[PDB]
Amino acid sequence: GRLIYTAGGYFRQSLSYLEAYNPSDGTWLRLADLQVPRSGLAGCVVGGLLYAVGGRNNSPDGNTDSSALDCYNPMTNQWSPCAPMSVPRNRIGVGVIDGHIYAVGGSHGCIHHNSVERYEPERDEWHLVAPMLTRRIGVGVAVLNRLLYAVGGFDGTNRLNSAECYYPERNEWRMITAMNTIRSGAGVCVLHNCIYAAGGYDGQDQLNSVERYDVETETWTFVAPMKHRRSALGITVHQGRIYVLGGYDGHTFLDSVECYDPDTDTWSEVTRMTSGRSGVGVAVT
Ligand SMILES: CCn1nnc2c(C)c([C@@H](CC(=O)O)c3cc(C)c4c(c3)CN(C(=O)c3ccccc3)CC4)ccc21
Ligand SMILES: CCn1nnc2c(C)c([C@@H](CC(=O)O)c3cc(C)c4c(c3)CN(C(=O)c3ccccc3)CC4)ccc21
Repeated sequence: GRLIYTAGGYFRQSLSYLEAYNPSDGTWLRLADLQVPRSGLAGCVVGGLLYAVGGRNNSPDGNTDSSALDCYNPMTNQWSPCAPMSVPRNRIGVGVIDGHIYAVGGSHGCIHHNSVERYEPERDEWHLVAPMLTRRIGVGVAVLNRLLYAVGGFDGTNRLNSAECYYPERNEWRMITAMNTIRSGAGVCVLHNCIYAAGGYDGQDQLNSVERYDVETETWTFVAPMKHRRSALGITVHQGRIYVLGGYDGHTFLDSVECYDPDTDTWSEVTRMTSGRSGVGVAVT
């Protein structure tokens, strides 16, 4: 069975946890620790392997934004380092197209990147591609029909309702329809020809609203809100349902996991993580 993996995150410090949840029976497994605890990273899968990308580490000697790429093999339960990105990218978004990892935005200190770079596993090589139109940290990324979408985030001054799409065959970005809501640190994923944006932070509060972009109509419409407001949450899709994991609600680091059913337009709470955390990377394989 496929498992939902959560890597790293934040709870009083950057975290090294790697854990996997099995939807078939509701159980959690603890797996090999990340070599370097990191919050604000992103996860993805290529070839059955989990990659942990970017983020930020806390150490007694100081806090550091990360250019790291590390790969986890579920069959050996081992992490291995990969080539680093061109720049540190904390509060990064990532998506996969044609077995290549795209690292989007994020920050390095005061620098809010608009740059984007692409990793080819077979060559362990990163190279820059065309930059986004907007600098975006805390950006949510998903892939649909071999196009890469960058949704929301923070540009250094404003949290954003804008979104843009990258066309790999043209090496160009173009804006898409803006969301109804300003969101940084939203959960962004793809289900049945729509891009969902769940929760996030607007500069004032963490959100429970959820909206989705239908790729045919190019329109964003609200669906049912999550039971718990949350920003900096993990998200993925498994067997036709969205799972949101953890995050921050302004008062606590959440352990809640909710699952959205599009046919009934309902969220339900399905499990709790073994401890509350925000800023995780999540993927399924
Ligand atoms: C700008 C770059 N960046 N990226 N990520 C950043 C993070 C994770 C922080 C940290 C601090 C740091 O590691 O330095 C951070 C950020 C916030 C917003 C809070 C806490 C810690 C610690 N909190 C608590 O325990 C808490 C929360 C609720 C109730 C009780 C305790 C308070 C909220 C700062 C800067 C970062
Ligand atoms: C404090 C008010 N607040 N609430 N939620 C907040 C969020 C989403 C942000 C954005 C950045 C922004 O809009 O500038 C943001 C976006 C992401 C993806 C991450 C963090 C921060 C920092 N990371 C954390 O684990 C984290 C998040 C919140 C609290 C503690 C740790 C890592 C990941 C800022 C500020 C916010």
